[PDB]
Parts: sequence; structure tokens; C-alpha cells
Amino acid sequence: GATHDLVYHSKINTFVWDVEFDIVLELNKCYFVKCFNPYRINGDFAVSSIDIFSEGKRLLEFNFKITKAVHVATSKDVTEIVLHLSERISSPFPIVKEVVYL
Amino acid sequence: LESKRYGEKLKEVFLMLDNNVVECIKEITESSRNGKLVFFVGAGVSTLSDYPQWWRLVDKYHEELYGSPKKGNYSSDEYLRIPQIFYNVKGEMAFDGILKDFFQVDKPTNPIHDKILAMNPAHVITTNYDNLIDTACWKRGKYFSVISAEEDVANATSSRYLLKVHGDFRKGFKGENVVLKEDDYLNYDQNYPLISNLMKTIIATHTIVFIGYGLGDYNINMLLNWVRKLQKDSFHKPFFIRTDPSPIENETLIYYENKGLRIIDAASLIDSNEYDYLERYSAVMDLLIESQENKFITKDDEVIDYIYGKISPLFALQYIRKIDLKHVFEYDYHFEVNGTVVRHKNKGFGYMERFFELKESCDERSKLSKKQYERFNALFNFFEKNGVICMAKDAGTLNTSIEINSLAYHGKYDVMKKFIEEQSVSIEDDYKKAFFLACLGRWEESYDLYSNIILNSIDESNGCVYYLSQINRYRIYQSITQAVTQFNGYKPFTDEFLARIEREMTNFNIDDLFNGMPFEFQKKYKILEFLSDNQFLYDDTVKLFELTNKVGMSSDIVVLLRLYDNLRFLYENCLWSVSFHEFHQYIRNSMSLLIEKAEYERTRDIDELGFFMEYYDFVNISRHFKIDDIKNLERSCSIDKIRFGEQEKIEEYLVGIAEEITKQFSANGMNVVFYTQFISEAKAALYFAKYVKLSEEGLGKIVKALLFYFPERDLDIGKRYVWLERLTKCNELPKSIISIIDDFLVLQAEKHIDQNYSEVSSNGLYSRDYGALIKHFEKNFISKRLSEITLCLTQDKQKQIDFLFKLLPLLSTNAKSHLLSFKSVENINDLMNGIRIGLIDEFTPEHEELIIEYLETRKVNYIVYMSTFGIWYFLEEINNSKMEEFIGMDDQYDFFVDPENFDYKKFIPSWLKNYNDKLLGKIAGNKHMKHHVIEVLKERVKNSNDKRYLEILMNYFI
Amino acid sequence: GEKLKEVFLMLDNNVVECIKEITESSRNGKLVFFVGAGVSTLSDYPQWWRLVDKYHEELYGSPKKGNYSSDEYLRIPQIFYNVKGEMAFDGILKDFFQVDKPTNPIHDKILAMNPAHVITTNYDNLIDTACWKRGKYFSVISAEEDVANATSSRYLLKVHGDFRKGFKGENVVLKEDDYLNYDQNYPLISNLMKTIIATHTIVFIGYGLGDYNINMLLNWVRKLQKDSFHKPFFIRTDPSPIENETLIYYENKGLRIIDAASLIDSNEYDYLERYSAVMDLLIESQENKFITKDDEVIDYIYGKISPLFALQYIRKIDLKHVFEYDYHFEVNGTVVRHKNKGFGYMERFFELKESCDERSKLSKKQYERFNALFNFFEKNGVICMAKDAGTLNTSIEINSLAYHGKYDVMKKFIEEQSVSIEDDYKKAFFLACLGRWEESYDLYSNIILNSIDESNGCVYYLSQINRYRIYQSITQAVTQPFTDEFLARIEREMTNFNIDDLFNGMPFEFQKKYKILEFLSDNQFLYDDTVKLFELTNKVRSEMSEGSYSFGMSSDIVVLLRLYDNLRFLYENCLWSVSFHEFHQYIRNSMSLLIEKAEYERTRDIGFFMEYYDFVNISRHFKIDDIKNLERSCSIDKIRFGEQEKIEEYLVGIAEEITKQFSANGMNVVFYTQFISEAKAALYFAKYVKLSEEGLGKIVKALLFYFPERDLDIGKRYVWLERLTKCNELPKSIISIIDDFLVLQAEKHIDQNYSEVSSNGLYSRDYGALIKHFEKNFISKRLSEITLCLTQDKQKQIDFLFKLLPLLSTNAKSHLLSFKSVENINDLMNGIRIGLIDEFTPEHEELIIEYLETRKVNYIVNDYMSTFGIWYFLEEINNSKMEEFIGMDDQYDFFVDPENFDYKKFIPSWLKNYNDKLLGKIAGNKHMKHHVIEVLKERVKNSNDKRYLEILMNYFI
Repeated sequence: GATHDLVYHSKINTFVWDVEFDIVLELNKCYFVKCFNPYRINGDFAVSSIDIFSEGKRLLEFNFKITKAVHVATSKDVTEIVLHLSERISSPFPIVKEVVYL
Repeated sequence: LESKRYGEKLKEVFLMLDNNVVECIKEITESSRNGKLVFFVGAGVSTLSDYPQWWRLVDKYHEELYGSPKKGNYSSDEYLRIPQIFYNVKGEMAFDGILKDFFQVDKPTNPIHDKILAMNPAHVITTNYDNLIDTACWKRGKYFSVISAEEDVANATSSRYLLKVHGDFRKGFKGENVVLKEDDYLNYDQNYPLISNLMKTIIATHTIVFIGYGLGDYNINMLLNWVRKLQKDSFHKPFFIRTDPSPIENETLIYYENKGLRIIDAASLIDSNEYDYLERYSAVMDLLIESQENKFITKDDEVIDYIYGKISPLFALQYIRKIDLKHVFEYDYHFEVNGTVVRHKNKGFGYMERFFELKESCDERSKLSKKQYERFNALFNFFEKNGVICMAKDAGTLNTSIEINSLAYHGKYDVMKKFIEEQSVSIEDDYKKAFFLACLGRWEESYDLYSNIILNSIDESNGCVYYLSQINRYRIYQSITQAVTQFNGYKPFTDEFLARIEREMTNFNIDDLFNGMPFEFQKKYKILEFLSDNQFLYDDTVKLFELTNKVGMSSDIVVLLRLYDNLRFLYENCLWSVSFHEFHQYIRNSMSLLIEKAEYERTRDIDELGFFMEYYDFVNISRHFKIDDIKNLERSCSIDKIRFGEQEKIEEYLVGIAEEITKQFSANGMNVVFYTQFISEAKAALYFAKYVKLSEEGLGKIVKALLFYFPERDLDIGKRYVWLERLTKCNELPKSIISIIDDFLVLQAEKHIDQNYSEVSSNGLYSRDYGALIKHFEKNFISKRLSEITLCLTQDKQKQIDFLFKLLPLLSTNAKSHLLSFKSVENINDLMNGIRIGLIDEFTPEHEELIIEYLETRKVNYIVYMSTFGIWYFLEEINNSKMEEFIGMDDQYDFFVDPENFDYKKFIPSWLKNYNDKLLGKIAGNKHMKHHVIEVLKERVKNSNDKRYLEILMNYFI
Repeated sequence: GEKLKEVFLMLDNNVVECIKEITESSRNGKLVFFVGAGVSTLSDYPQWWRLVDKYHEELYGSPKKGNYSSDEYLRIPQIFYNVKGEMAFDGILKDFFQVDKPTNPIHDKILAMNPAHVITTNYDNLIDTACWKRGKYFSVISAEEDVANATSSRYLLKVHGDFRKGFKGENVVLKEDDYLNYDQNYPLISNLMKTIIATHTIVFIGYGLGDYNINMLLNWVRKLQKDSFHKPFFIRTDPSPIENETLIYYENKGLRIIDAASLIDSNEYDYLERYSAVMDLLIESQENKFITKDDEVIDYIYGKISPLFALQYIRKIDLKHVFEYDYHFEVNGTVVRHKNKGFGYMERFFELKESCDERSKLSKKQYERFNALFNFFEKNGVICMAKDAGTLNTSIEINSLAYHGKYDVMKKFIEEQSVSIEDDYKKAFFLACLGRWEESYDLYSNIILNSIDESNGCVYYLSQINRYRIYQSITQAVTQPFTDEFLARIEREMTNFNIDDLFNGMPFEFQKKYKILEFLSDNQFLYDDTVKLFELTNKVRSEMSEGSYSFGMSSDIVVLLRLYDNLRFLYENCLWSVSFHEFHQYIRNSMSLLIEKAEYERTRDIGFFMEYYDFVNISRHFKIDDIKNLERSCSIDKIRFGEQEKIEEYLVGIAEEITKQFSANGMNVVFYTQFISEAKAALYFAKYVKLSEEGLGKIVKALLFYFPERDLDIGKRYVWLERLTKCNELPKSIISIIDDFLVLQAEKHIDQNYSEVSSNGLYSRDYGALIKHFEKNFISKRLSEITLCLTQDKQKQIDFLFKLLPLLSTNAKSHLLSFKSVENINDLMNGIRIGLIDEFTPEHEELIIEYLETRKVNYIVNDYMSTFGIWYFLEEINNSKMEEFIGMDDQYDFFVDPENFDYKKFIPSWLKNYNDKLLGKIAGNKHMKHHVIEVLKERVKNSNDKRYLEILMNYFI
């Protein structure tokens, strides 16, 4: 029950909302930020580069069955809604925690 | 007629006066403006609208006591003994019956009980027994505390008094409620103790005007004995207004003048009959009502003194806005910001129009007096300094180029620290030092020295140093409070400090700062009250709203030269009140409107489909914007086609920013109160620095003070890449920026010699990109130091090997041999670094199968780097029929692996600003991508202000 | 502090109320301290018994030691002055009194109380030295020549002389004869002293209950009446506590003693903490720790609220100024704490509210005070805190006859009998709102003359402001109705009346008890609201240009429920100050932001339902071009307008008011100009409401027939009728209305020179088109009879009934076309606009050749040229001559020659102006497609219009 903070950024099709995932890629407290670099000089062909954190970058092999998603400061795990939004929106990382918008 | 016969003939009477009547008109009217005019209304104005006079009653008091009325015309105190002998012989039930017979009438008021009230007096004292004044006060809607008995003084409700000093008949027609008998005049100061003291305190604390009496009249003599028992003009002389038929003898005009009165006679001003009093009272009280007219300036030595009255206190200020000067003078002469005065109402003399004519033409200037000439010199310097030059009629050369000349506006720190450590010689010197200390973050010496200012402006008489140091001390208090609510509630101020500043600034209301002052700071400095609240930028903002709607002659001069007067009143008068964010939004919407106007009016081939950006057009963008606001400007309006001037002044501003980053962040220089102020200006100032063409020493001292000395937690390693890119896409790298960025990468390479150094970065941009940029302008570059680092490389230190594999094209051939004696391709990250530095030309089929296991782990994702594989499948790099199995996992992967089954309303408005020329162009070389991506580009050319989608849709699709 | 809070609890009931009176007079400015010589003998300054001992030493010798009594203090300096002289007297003064002792902190605590005046009997210069270190300016009146030579209205009244002009015995009152000859040597300082005493509250802070000065003030105050005066307060700081008999004796003699040794416990020789003990307990003017019971918070709230029962509404934004800056009242009835370093008196008030078990234990009159305060806070919309409140309510109610435009009852309410001044204040606001400004200015002047007897500074002040704004309405009126006798007296009494000097010239009851009534005399009324719109204008427009559809909580409630409190303070309190145009731009930018927000957040594949109050504001405060700006940008047709029985009765209220006023005679030129703007802007936004047959049929009839000319032209009515008949459908009654309109227009052409003045070029022909746009088989009977009774003459009426030719019968068209034919361009372009030419005979195209030849006569030295190039483009014209007129129009040359037209001369428009067969044969071309797509692309960029996108989607790609 934290849908009062769920924002939908619609130029990368993500759901910016601070959760903290528990994944198997086995890790704990993993949050994802995403970039929107328009004319990234030489940096493949994409819009958005995921920048996975695990209290610091993870340095990537890529599994993350999310087993325990929990909202910050208004807890009691929100895993059901996260799997629901993962079911509808088909993108890499439908729950993103920040967007850079370069 | 009556205004042009009585008025203009009275203007002939204005010319036909002695020199004492006119200055008495000045003193009576200026005290009616100050609130120091007290009228003392008598029984010659209440015997018009005839109310039964006292000699009529003493005659009846002589009639039922003796009989045979006297006719031996009544003298002095015999007025008072006949009502006394009666009271001792006949009684009081006959006395109070004759009072009830004659005094119980209702006479309607004359117009000269209303002309006294039309003067707006502070107090009204009267010796009248009747109720005609308060009846005349009732018909104008004025409330007077009628104090007619002794139990009314602290039981009074308002501070406006109708002081009936001889009693009243509102509580019964008895002879004990008034002062009529002889014993009531002898026993007055012991029956009436509080009304007498309150009367004679008003007399020695105001200006008293007698309006109903004669120069006999024992009441006036009772006030002339008491005022004779005083000193060497402790008091001010009462003014007597004598309205009698005969003119006054000259000896009784000299005698009463030294006895204390100052007689304004009403029969030595007009000519009339014997029995017409109403137009003598009207003759002085139509000539005294002209507090609005002020027809005293009909000479060329009196307009110069009117202007020396309303301007000459304002020489202690260093600048005054024009918008405030239409309040300095009352609401005529709207001063336009180009120095052109327009008349607004001004039903009278053009004293400014006369002042300009006794200005520049010198043949009217020579005929002035001596001290009037010096007053003209000071006023000429004042009006010349502020930017007022002429009228609007004979003025076509309206000038520009204001000058905020203050060390705090230009960001010239560098001299403030030198000016503060000098010796102080004044309070205006300490007021600048305290503003500089406050602007340098040194708020402790600022609050101490501002408190020293409010304790040192007690001896001098200047209510514009004290008041403005008060406001600044309150806004620095709000800066300390807004500071510690982010800082504590990194120890900027001690806990002893935060106690005493939250001890004395408690219950200090800012709105009660102005209306608790002496009257000298009520009218002479009246424009200093929009500053204690945010009614400062009101008129300007509501004259931006219409222009924001509204956008031959352009209207950018109205915005650009009215903003500049706001930045000039604060910094030139050294005001700390710049820490509020409505000024910021005013500048952002102002400058944003000016840039959109100047860009809109640039592509206008006339039939369709200045703002040269000098030095002051950059400081405001720097200090008051944000980086996202400048990005909002660059997304909408192309500022690169602007023709920025003063590029020796903006360059010295930006190397001033660069040296201040250099000095403060070298060993130890950061106050946490000055760092937080300054580092926002250094950020917003260096993002808008692409538009200036710098030198080699100009660029090379900004790039070095951004890569090396600009501190972390406020500019990330990959966040510096955008900024370096902009500053090296405007200029070209002259083998010195190459040495800087090379020295930066060697510095980053030596920070990876230990583990757990990870280069925290938001963008995902890293030192690799710096290597790309170096081999984007310097294709044949070989870093010597990076070559030596890789040649001294061993089996261990796995982080430094990876760092010097991201930077692999900047190496030598022995360095790449010894360096690729350690690494190879074993995963996705080495592959996508492999073709990002260039060293894989064609895929061997183990790479694509490695991508198959990677995307298989992406299938492990979807059961409970992808777009770069679909596009490699789309640009015919991947040679595989297996990769089309991962459908429904990304919308951008499914846009490229399967471009006939992707649902194109799931196609994001973006993704087209993110593709290169070979991709945009093989999207365009398709059927349904063209059909739906053109529709996406069309609707997002509608719902956007960005000009990039139009460039995509023009240059590649149609 | 807390031990002194135990001392706060350990007082008799007189000390506490004296703390209340001393501090409330320090707030009012009626606190005068009378500072003595027991506070200036700390920081020891040489006492008088020391000098009389030296005066006894060089006069007799052998000092006395028989401890000094009464007036013997004054005769030893007198015998000296008669035997030794004055050059020895003034030398001993120069020896002992010429010192510099630095001030104690209790010369500063007197100054920390903010007194109105400071009177002192001290000879020294330690008070003004202590005044110098705080930055306070006092007019030091120490001799008789200083009273009107004083500079400020704050006095340091040294009543016994001073030593600033020399250490002589003639500048002070020291000898015995100087006390006998005081009221004749010192006449003005004495009167100014004893006038302050009987016009303030006096507090003695340095004396003893002997002390001949106090007895001199106790004889004079005994010669007064039955408490004419207020009793002086004595603050006694002595070692021993006071006897009870001398506390009763001096209490009736005039003093009221607050003892300082019956409050603390201390030594014999420590005075500084007794003076500190009372003057640290008196400084708490901010603390007000008197409300520690549940019958004293209810009286604090009955002190700061209960004067405001004469107002009918108060804004929340003003209520955070009513109470000082704690408790920011949010507009949803949720109170948040802001600073409040003390008691939660509002938090306690809500707890002695709804829970009744704390409510029963109140007193009797405290319970009734609670009932009145509960009704007050319930009425204005304050309900709870922010913690235990999730049900925050909505739906405010401006219930005023003037807001709803319900005229109809105002005219009935005015003609009733008046029973009050609040009744006349509503009648005067209704007369002012009905345009009847003469009886308004008369009755408002009757209000300011009738609010002199009652005590209400919110009827008088607000009738003053309204009288000034109706004066600005009369002035703004006559600069663009009233007799010349009227304009003289209103420009006689409103001269030099400053509006900013209206507030700060009032009694102190209207200075603090009604403090929120000062943002109205200037335009600082909508300040906070406007600067909390600027950020929201950023906050919802920065997230439109990046597509951040917030799935959480919208911020339209912040704008929409803060606007509504502004419209409710003015109309419910009956204020005329609605004639200013910053309120208008606030509503336009507010409602414009709400419509763009509600339309932006509608097409979001991942409230603002527009009730009755969401229409009155658009109607009264917009313009027709502003509504067109909204319709060009955001499609309001996809909004789901509710309350369509309330907006419908509003719009038939507008329609009946047009009906009544414009029937025979009803138009005041002062009420017409106000109302007819609302009737225009209200009836243009009337497409969005689904009307009935009686709803539509009474608006259409009150627009075609009764809406007066010079403000709505004949062709200007066609847009409005089109909108109101594209929302609904014509139920054979609108057809009867528009038919009756055309028969009315046909009979106005029976005489010459009637020309139907119209801006748009739209005429009665178009009304005929619309009738045969929904009623294809319509035959007007009356127009048929008019054309059947037609003769050879009356050439205007024949032309009118040739523009309306398809609405006729067959005998009417035979007899009617027995007069006309095609002889020029205008009959041809009416010919194919009513339909009766199917194909061009080649004399028509040659007639166009002579017409465009006269256009060549134009180019050598109502444009019909583009309609010839498009007829050449849609393959109607069969001619090779018409391509010779190149370089005369850019739109003719766009169609006659679509390969030589320079396409940067192609106008951004012209594409919103073409039909489906033209847009579609433009698209069926090569260079028209190539350049018109580029024009459409760049003008899909630099526009907010959604029509160019519809052209470029539906026809080009």
C-alpha cells in the first residue's frame, strides 16, 4: 500500500517508486536506476542503461528472481503489486528507482 | 465661476498678503498634515446658527431678580455675579429652569462648524456648552471621544478628543454640570483636575489655533497667564484667528504678539460689511483648506525649495527606483524607466516641468539666489545620477546601459576580502563591510556588525541605515534559520550563537518594524516599506503578466530595463534581502521571455511562417536559474544562434568562478555557509558556458578547475563529461586541453591501484568517454604515462587492468601486447567494451551464443543490454535464428527483432532522440516502422517544445 | 523556569491577574514604568545619606550617628546653602556625583519590557546609558525647555532634574526649598507627568513605601474621584515581608502592592534577585503559561476569536494570522503545528471537543462559550488536526444571492423593510451589485453615519473600502448615468482620502482584534495564493514535458480549494472590492491550469468534474478570446460536465435577464455594461451543457431576438447559434425560432438602405443553411407567402430572398426566378452556394475572365480570387486563360500553378480552412504534399492547436 508515491515516467516506460529488492542474481537490498542519454558518444545502441546497485554498483550472469520487494519507510512487502506491474509492462526493469533524463 | 472668481481673486489675495500670513498658512497646513494641528473652537462660531447668548440670560437673570433691565451696557465680571447673586438669593430650581427654557433648543449647524472638521484636526477643544460640534461631527462620519466631565478621561474610547472644557448639557440642564457662575470659575482647578491637565498638555505638545474668540474673552486670558509662566519658548506660540468687523490696531497686534499669541486678522485681508461674520470665517477657512493646492511655488526660487523638501533627505540612499519615485511625489509624473516623465493627473503647476527649464537652459539658471544655486547643483547631481533626464515631449534620445557598480553583484570576491580588512572610517563604511561579510558567508561577524550598526545609528539621525540594517539582520536571521534546519535541525555556528539569535529575534514582527517609527521615517522615506514584505516586486510582476500575454517597436525594453532597476536598488544600497525566491522566478520568467522573444524574432522572413546578451545578461542566468531550467531553455529555443558579446567580461567572470573554485578547494578554504551559496552559482554558471568563445588560458583554467578542483558529491565523474563536452564542442582542444584530460585520466588510473574504488556515477558515463573524446579530436594520440602504467603491469590488480582496457585505444603497441597478455572476451561486459573501443571487427559465433546464455538468464528474469542485441540483430550483425524467441520482454527489443508484431501504441514518444544515423535511416528504410514512427513523431511534434523530433522527421523520414 | 512555574502555581489570585494586566499593557502600550533609586543604587551610585553626612561634617563637625530621620535629610543641605554658600555645595556635588558606574542588568530588564514611557526620579545618567546599549531612542526631558523641544513621543522624564549640564545644585531638586518651590519652578514636567499617570497604567519599580515622592503622588491621586484613574502598581523588593495592615492601608490609599519577599526566600542583602524575581516573572509576555486548566484555554480562544462573530466568513489563510504564526490551517480542515513551543491549546480544544467526557466537567458560562466557539469553528470549515484525520471534506458553499447571479430576489430583498445595519449592509451591497450606485453611495454613507452609535469596526471599515471602490467604479465609469450634482460631491469628499491611511488611523480595537482586515485596502489580498500558484504552474508543467503521469495524488485540490476561499470572503461579507483585475487573472490562470491538468491527465494510458461553481467563474471572469484559447489547446468537449440542472438554470437566468431588460425599457447604462459581459462570456461556454427543449428554446430565443445590437452582430450570432445547435438537436422548435428570425429579417428589408452590418461576412443565408442542414425537407410558409406577394420593385428584398432561395416553395421559386438571373460574380457565387447551378456554361468562366481582368487593373497600379483558382484546381473551370494572373495572390498561385509557387510564401494557416475534397486533392499531389507536410510539421511545433495534427494525420500520412 504505497501507491501514493508511484510515478509513471512515460518516455522510458518505467514506474519510479522506491522499493528495495531481494534477488537471486543471491543478493539483498538491490535498487535500480536508469538513464536517458540522448546522444551518448560511443557508449551498442540503446536509450536506457541500467545501473544496478547493491549498496554500490554490482559489477556484472543475470538472474534476479525478485523474492522480497519492500517499500521504504512504509513497509510490509509490496511484492504482489511489483509482480503485477511486471506482468503488464514488458521492458527491462519495470520498477526503476530513479531516472536521470539526460 | 466661483472657483475662478473666489479662487483666482483669492489667488490675488494670496499675492496680497504680508509675509507672516503665508508662512502661517504653511505652518497650519503642515501641522494638519503631520497631525499637530489642534483647533480650539469658541463661541463666535456657535452664535452663528444662533444659539442663545449669555448676555441674554444675564439680562433675564437681572429681570427676575431686580426688575427694570439695565441698558447700561454690560461690563466685565458683572456677567458672572448676576447669575451668582441669583444663585444665592433665588436658588437653584429657578436657575436650572431658566437654563431649561433658553438652552434647550435645537439649532441646525452652520457650514463653518463643518469647515473646522474639513481641516482634519488632531484634537478639537471647545469652550461651548452646546451640542452643535458633535452634531456637525456626526454628519461627516467622524468619531470623537466627547470628554465633557472628569469621569471620561481614562473612560475615553478613542484617541481623538472633543474636549468640552467648560462642561456640557447632555446629562441635564442644571447649573452644576457646566461653568457658568462666578464661583465655578474660581473653583475650576479643584473641581476639574484632569480635563485641565489634558488641555494644557495638548497646548504645549501641539500647535494651537483659536477660531472662535475675541481678544478680550477671559478664557483666552486664563490660557495667556499660564503660558506666561513658562520659559524661553519651551512652547510654540498659539495662533489666534481674529474675525471681527473693524481691523485691529497695530499696538494691540504688537502687544498680544509678545504676550504669546500670533494674530491672523480676517478684516485686514478682505473688505466687507459690519454684520457679516460667516464670510470672514469662510475667508480664512477657505484660504486654510488648500493643503492640496500648495500655490506657494509661483516663483523660480520656490520650486527649487519644494524639490529640496521632498528629495534632499534622500541623499543618504545610493539609488532609488523610478517606480518608487512615482510614490515619492504623490501620484503625478509616472517616471518611465528610460528617463521620460509623463504627466498623469497634475491639476496645477508643472514644478518638474519648470525644474527642467531652469535646468539645461542656463539663462534662467543665472538669476537664482546664492544658496538656491547650490541646492540646484545638488538636485541636478541627484536627478542626473538616478537616470532622470527630461520630459517625454522633447526627448527622442532615451539612453540605456545601467551600471550596477557593486563588488557583490559582479562576484568579485577578491577585493571584498581586501576591503573588509581595511580600517573603518564611517558607519556607511561598516554598512558596506557588513554587507560584504554577509555576502562572503561570514554571518557571525555580519550579525555582530549589523547589531553594531543598530547600536551605532542611535547617535546620528538616519532612519535608512537603521531600518535597512534591521531588515537585513532579520533576513540573515531567516538565512541562519533556513541554514540550521538543513544543517543540524558541518557545525557552522556554535550553540552559544543559536541561543542568542533565537532569543532576540523572537516576537520581532517585520510588519511592525515600519509603523513604530518617528514621523520623519513615515513620509520622508515612504518608499522603504515594500521591503519588509514581498510587495516589492508587485507592480513589475503584474506588468509582466500582460506582456507574457502580449508576446515596428519591440517591447523587450519594458522588461529588460525594469528588471535592472530591481537588482540595482538592493545591491547599491547594500541590502541582504536577496534570499527570497520570488525574485528568482521573476528573473527566470523575465529572462526566459526575453530569450524566447529574441529567438522567435530571428527566423522571421517577412511574410512569416536587440538583446545582444552582454555581461549583465549572464550573471542573472548564472545566479538565479538552475541547470534544469537552462536545459528547458535549450530544449525549446536554440541559444547557439545568439551572438553573445562582452566575451572579455563574461570570460573574466567565468575565470573568476574558476579561480574561486581553485583557491577554496586546494587545501582548506570551505565554510559550509559560503560553500552552499557559491557552489550553486558555480554550477549554473559553468553549464551556460558553452555560448562564450574562450581563449586558451580562458578555457584551460576553467577545464582544469572543473576536472580537478570541483569537489565531489556535487559533480560526479560521469556528470563532468557533459560539461567538458559542451566546453570542448564550442572551442577546439589546442594540445593543452588534451594535456589536461590526459593528466586527469592518469590521475584516475592511479586511484585504481587499490581495490573497492568504483567511480560512483549517475549517468553511467566514465573515464572511457574521456578517452573517446581525446581520440575524437586527437586521433593519433598516445598517452606516454598510461603506456608506462600498462607496461609496469603484473598479474594482479584486476581493477586497474579493467580500467586500462576501457581506455585501450590510448595505449602503445607494446602496451597493448603486454596488456592483452592478460585479458580476453569471457562475458558481455568485455564484449560491449570490445566493440566500444573498436577491437572486434566481426562476430565469431561463440559471441552470439554467449549472448544466447545471457538472454537465457533474461528468460529466467521473465519467468518469475537487451536493446543493443535486438539492434545488432536489426543491423545484420547477429547471424542467428534463435534470438527471436525472447518476445514480450522489452518493447524496444521487440521493436527491432519483430517489427511487424510489435504493438505500436507501446512505442515510446522517445527512443528516436537516442539513435544514430545508421539506425535512423534503417528504421526509415522499412514499411511499418515508417508508418507508425512517423505518427509517433507527428503527435510528439505536437505535444512538445523540443525541436529535435522535427529534425528527425525532416532529415530522415520525409 | 520550572521552579518558577511552581512559583506560578504558588501565588495568590491577585499576583497572577496583575501579571496579566502588566503584560497586556506592555502589549497595548499602556505600561509606564516609574523607575526609582533602588535600582540605581545597585551598580552603586553615591547615596544621599552619604552626602548629608558630609554636609553635616563640614558644617558642624562630629558626625551624628543618631540614625537619620525624615525631612532632616533636606534641612542639612539647606542650612549649609544658607550658611556656607553654593560654591561649596556644588563642589561636594562635583566630588561625589561625578562618577561613572557601569549599569546593572536590572536597568536593562526594565527596557526589555518595551514600556510606553519611562519616568524617573534619578539624578544620574545610568538609564539613558542603559538605553544607549539596546538601541532605543528616548526624549530625555530633564528641564522645562524640553517639552515641545522634544523630538520623539517616547519620554525619559527625569522629573527631579539632572546633571548633564553641570554639577550645580540649581539643576536638580535636592534642597528643602526645591521641594517646596517645585510646582512653580517646574510647571510643564509636572503636568506631563500627572497626565501620563491618569491615562496609563503606572508601575513603581524602585521605591519604598515611605519615600516622599510616592507620598506626593498619593496625595494628588487622593484628590481624585470614584476611580476616574487606574490604581498604580507598586512592586516592593524589600528584605522583610510586608505587614498585612500596611498591605491593606496602602491598597485603599491607591497603590496595589506586589511584594517580592512573599514570593521567594532569600538573604537580607541580596536585592538583585528580588528585582530579577519579579522581572523575570513579568517578562513572559510570549510564554502566557496561564492556560494550564481546561477552563482557561476556552477563555483564551474566547479572547482571540469571539470579536470575530460579526464577520460571516474568515479565510483559513487569514486564520494563521489571527493566531500568531503557529498552526498553518490547511484549506481541507487539517491543522498542522508549525513552531508552537508550548501548550497545544488548539490540540487541547479538540480534545475537550468531540469527546464529551471532558466536556461535562466545564463550568456554566464556559460551556456556553464552548458552544459558540464550536459553532464558529464548525461553520468556517475547521474540523480536526492532521494526525487523526483521513476524511477531509470538500464542497464549500458560497451562499450569496450576488454570487449566483440570482437577481430576481435581490430586487425583492431591497424593497422590503430594513430592521438592522447588517440588513442595510446587504441591501447596499445588492444595490451596488444591481448597478444602482446612487442609492449605494447614499446608503453606504448612511452606514458610515449609522455605525457611529454601535461598536463594530468591521461594518464601518468595510463599508469605507466598498465606498472607495464604488468611487473608483464611478470614476472608471465616467472616464468611459449620474447627474452633474452627483459627480461634484463624490469628487469633493473622496479627495485626499488615502486608502492606506484608512487602517492605521483607527482605535486599537481595530488594530489587533481584526488584524486580517488590512490586506483589503491594497492588493496584498491574493499575494500568498498567487505565489503558491507559480510553483504549481512549474510543478505541473515540468511533468507535462516529460510525461510523468503521477499515479498517486493530484495537486488540483491545492488550487481549486484555495481559489474558493477567496470568492467566499468577499461575497459572504458583502464586499464591493471585486472590481479589480488581478483577481481575474488569478482565476483565469487558475482555471486554465485546472483544465489543462484535467485534459492532460485523461489520455494517459499507463477529478474536476465541473459542477456549478466551475462555470460561474469562467463566465464572469474570462473573455471570449480566452475561452477560444482554451478550446484551441485543450478539448473541453471530452469533459463530463455535471450539475446540468444547475448550470441550465443559471443560463436561463442569464436568458431571462436579457429577456426582461431588453423588452421595452430596462437598461441602466451602469448595469448593462457589467452584466452584458457576463451574458456574452457565459453564453459562449454554453456548448458543453446538454440543455432541454425549454432550456435551449429560451436561450436561443433570448440570443436571436432579445440580445441587443452593437454588442452582438447578425453574423456574429451565427457562431453562437451553431455551437448551441451542434451540442443539441433541433426539435422542431429551434427550427420555428430560426424560421421566425428569418421572417423577421425578411420584413426589415422592405425599405432601402438596410444592409445587415456584420463583421464575419456571415449573414441570414447561413441561418437558412443550418435549417436545411438539420431539416432537409423544410418549407417556410411565411417566406413562401412573402415571395409570392413580390413585385417588380424592392430590389433588396429580392436579393435577400435569393440568398435564402432553398427555403422556398416551387411556385415561390418560379415567381421569384421570374425576376433574377446570373449577371455578375455575386449572383454566381450565391448560385453555387444555394445549389442552383450544376455545371458551368462558358459565359460564366468568361465573366470570371472580365472580373479577374479588373483584378489585373488592380495589380497594374472581400477577395473572390482563391475561389477561382480552386475551381480551376478541382477541375470545374475548363479554361487555359486563367493561368495568366500569376503574382497577385499567394493562394491563387498555390492552386493555378502548383510547381512555380515559392513555398516559403505558403502561410502557416490555409489548411484549417479547406474542406475534405480539397484537403485530399492537395494530398493527391507531389510538391503540395512535399511542402505542405513541411508547413504542417513546423506549425505542429510552434502551435498549441490540435487541428494541424488532425489534418496531417487524417489526410497526408
